[PDB]
Amino acid sequence: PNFVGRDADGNVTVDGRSYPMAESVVATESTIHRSMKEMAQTLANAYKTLKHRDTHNKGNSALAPITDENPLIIISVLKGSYIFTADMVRYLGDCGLPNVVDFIRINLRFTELTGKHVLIMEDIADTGRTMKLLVEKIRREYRPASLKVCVLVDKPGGRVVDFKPEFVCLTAPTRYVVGYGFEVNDRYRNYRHVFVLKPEYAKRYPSKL
Amino acid sequence: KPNFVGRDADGNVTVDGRSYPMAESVVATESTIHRSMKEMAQTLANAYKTLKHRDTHNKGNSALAPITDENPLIIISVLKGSYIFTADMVRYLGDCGLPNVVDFIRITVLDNLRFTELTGKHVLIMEDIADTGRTMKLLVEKIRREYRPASLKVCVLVDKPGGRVVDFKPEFVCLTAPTRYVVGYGFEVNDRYRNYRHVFVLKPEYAKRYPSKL
Ligand SMILES: Nc1nc2c(ncn2CCN(/C=C/P(=O)(O)O)CCOCP(=O)(O)O)c(=O)[nH]1
Ligand SMILES: Nc1nc2c(ncn2CCN(/C=C/P(=O)(O)O)CCOCP(=O)(O)O)c(=O)[nH]1
Ligand SMILES: [Mg+2]
Ligand SMILES: [Mg+2]
Ligand SMILES: [Mg+2]
Ligand SMILES: [Mg+2]
Repeated sequence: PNFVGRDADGNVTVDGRSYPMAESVVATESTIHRSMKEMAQTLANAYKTLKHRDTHNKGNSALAPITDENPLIIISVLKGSYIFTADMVRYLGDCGLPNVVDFIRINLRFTELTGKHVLIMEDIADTGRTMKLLVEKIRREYRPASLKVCVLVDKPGGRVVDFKPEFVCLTAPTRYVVGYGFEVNDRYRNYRHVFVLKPEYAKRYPSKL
Repeated sequence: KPNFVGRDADGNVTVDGRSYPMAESVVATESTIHRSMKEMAQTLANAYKTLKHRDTHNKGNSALAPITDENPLIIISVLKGSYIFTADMVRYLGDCGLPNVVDFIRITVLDNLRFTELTGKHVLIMEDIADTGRTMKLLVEKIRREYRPASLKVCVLVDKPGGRVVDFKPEFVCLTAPTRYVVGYGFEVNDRYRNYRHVFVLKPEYAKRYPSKL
């Protein structure tokens, strides 16, 4: 468990390291990983028994269980979800749920999604527009057996369209957060904890990368 | 967390009691992997923390700038096999206090970089493995020609030097592997086993186990 405090200048510290950009801590690494570990069991319990189209043996007409032959299809949204997805699939492996990951940037190279169980792994749902558009696009272009969304952070106070993620690790207020995949022009993406950003830092790096 | 390698009643390799029927042997357990990544982050921090490169945060500045959050180390992560490696390493680099930003490239070039200001920057390629050396040889040449960065270096999780058909030497290597096909921790066969925490040598009987297109 990480120790959260304040340094001599009032900056947020976690495990003795100062974070001058942070207004406060939303969730430390150990809290995030506990939430994701429980979510991995939640995802395993929801999918381990399901069956979907057999593409390993196309000669088999029946529905096949979720195995290494026909794993769960996971769509990971770059770039904000790559660190979240990296830890989740390993926790899913701990829970014995076979899965494969392809990436989308808002494109995939997976093509046999029809009749499959597909799970989207996204960093955050705020207004809901990003995932509302993605689910509609995947459903119309692939028609999976099922399509669900797992987000690391949900902001239900920001929802302005009709979208609700089925699986949520953390619930946050309508504040701009950084760390553990979240960033300000890619800065702070590699931090192990999620912080509320100081508004003074929101426009700190305006130059294009 | 020290891992225990053994065999089950059927003769399959086990790591911490979990059976891996696809594995012929263990190249490196999770603790071995993360120990080398922790030491590599220190090596990378020491090699870059005092260097300077072009200031693109303040375009009105003419002097070279240190590596800061304003002008961080540019990391190019090669999809897909390097994404788990990259996710762990950049967090270890944060532990070492090395500011960095990550963009992704996919090559067979399928997905291009979105970063555009690499000229005169220190750029670090993060790749999962170097086998024949071709993929990285071509990628080093393309980035050098297209951008001319201040420095361009390659950090691989696994080096297989016994497989070289071209002359390529990555500057930083976490682990060395025998000239075998490995799976686990980013490495896969048709995307299977990518999420395993240990690197195994795959059994030859599993080489073409999943031929169907995903
Ligand atoms: N770092 C951070 N980003 C947030 C946050 N909320 C939304 N977003 C936007 C997340 N994403 C922006 C990343 P980009 O590739 O465009 O730079 C867009 C996804 O937004 C979620 P939604 O469509 O509003 O539900 C937040 O709290 N912290
Ligand atoms: N799973 C596995 N793949 C190997 C191996 N060696 C090369 N490769 C090819 C890896 N790469 C593609 C697989 P990924 O999904 O990571 O993008 C190709 C890069 O090959 C390295 P090189 O050009 O031969 O030096 C190996 O031992 N195990
Ligand atoms: Mg992002
Ligand atoms: Mg952003
Ligand atoms: Mg590769
Ligand atoms: Mg930093």
